[PDB]
Formats: sequence, C-alpha cells, structure tokens
Amino acid sequence: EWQENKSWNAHFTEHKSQGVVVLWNENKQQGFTNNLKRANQAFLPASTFKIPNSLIALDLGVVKDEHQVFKWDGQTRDIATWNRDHNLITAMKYSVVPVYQEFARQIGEARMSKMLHAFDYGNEDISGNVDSFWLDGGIRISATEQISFLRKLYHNKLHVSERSQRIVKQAMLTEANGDYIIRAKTGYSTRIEPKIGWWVGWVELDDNVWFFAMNMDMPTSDGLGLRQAITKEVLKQEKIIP
Ligand SMILES: COC(=O)c1cccc(-c2cccc(C(=O)O)c2)c1
Ligand SMILES: [Cl-]
Repeated sequence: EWQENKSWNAHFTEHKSQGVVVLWNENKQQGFTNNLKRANQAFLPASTFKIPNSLIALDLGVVKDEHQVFKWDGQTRDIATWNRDHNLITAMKYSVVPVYQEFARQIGEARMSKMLHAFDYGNEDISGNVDSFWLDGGIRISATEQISFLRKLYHNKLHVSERSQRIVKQAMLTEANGDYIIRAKTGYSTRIEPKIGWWVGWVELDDNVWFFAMNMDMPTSDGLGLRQAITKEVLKQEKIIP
C-alpha cells in the first residue's frame, strides 16, 4: 500500500534542504514517499489551514460566497498584497492571514473545535488563541493526514455542504493547462520550530488524480519557491506531468 522511494531525497539534498513528499495514486489506492517517518510527523499547518477554515466559514454563513468583499482594516502590514480588499479567491491566493483571523473569531472556539473533529483533521486540537492557533497553537497535522483530508474534500465527503466544498476547491485553483490541473494551498510556518514550508493539494489528469503533500525545512523565506519546484520535479520524475 505504501512504498518508500528514497531516491526523491536527491531533489531535496541538491538544494541543501531536507523534507518529505507524499503522493497518492487515487486509481490504484497506493501511496509513495521519500521518508515514511517524516511523512507521519505532525507540524503546524500554518496557511494550509485556510482550506478547512474556508469550508467552516462558508458552511456557517460567515462567508456568503466567493464574491463577498472583506475590506482591508486599514492597518499597514509588511506584505503589500494584504493591504487591500479581498474576496475568498484572492485571500487564498495571497494567504491573507488577517482575513482568516477574522473568520476564526466569528466562527468561535466551540464551532471550530467540533468542525475539525468532524473533519478528522490532524490532532483536532485548537488550544491557543482562536485567531492564531494554526500559526502558534497546539494544532498539528502530518503530510499523510493532509492527504486523507484532501481526499475527502475531492469526493465531497466532508461533513459540510457540497456547495461549500465546491467553492473551496474553486478557491484552491492554482494552475491549469491542457495537461493537468493543480488545486493546492501553500503554507509557511515560522513561529514554532522547526520552520517549514508546506504545499498540499492534488493534480487532476484526464483519467486519474494524484494527491500530494510536502513539507520542507525553511530556515529563511529565500527558499519558499522550492515548495512548488521540488514537488513538480518529483511529479516529473514519476511521469505524472510532462
Ligand atoms: C516571498 O514571501 C516572503 O518573503 C514572505 C515573508 C513572510 C511571510 C510570508 C507568507 C505568509 C503566509 C503564507 C505564505 C505562503 O507562501 O504560504 C507566505 C511570505
Ligand atoms: Cl474551478
């Protein structure tokens, strides 16, 4: 069911980095990873949490639809793309933390906790501040657990409406061409050691879907582009994308 391919490690070592890629072949129900241990080690989800957060906000009516505008609060922050109005689509695209912090405050501890348990999401533990627990609280999730959660979302099997799941999958759209579609979400965890980057999602092909989840050590922001670059090299090696 699970195969370890330590040859993908070359994609990490060649960039003086360390990390794990996990792939799941939906048709064959088989998984692949370069590091079985790290594939099951639990990290802060950071901005990958915007997937479950969006689902909960939509299903409770905190977010009406993907067009609703969340006005900039007028506080200048150091990420320029955050200093503007956003909707669900652009807030996901630019990982606009302060928009999602307000979502969480309106969701509230009790409903957030129940929903993450219903999703079987990670360790389901929201201990910490309700508006930051996915950045510096007690919640943790592994790469294999990300795959399990994403598979439910793909099949509309999460315990929220089909509409909520369709909207979030639209907002996850990252890349599309004549060969594949990628729906995914990046993450960047810096407040608790070890600092890591995430990329989780899936690749839609004509006749199959490949789910993926990767994390990697991220001592500085200089390496953030390696999250996608390393993942795609693995996909290319396995002949999933040209
Ligand atoms: C080039 O990006 C930076 O330098 C930088 C610095 C500080 C923070 C972030 C950030 C914040 C949240 C999510 C992400 C991300 O990618 O998933 C990235 C980006
Ligand atoms: Cl779409």
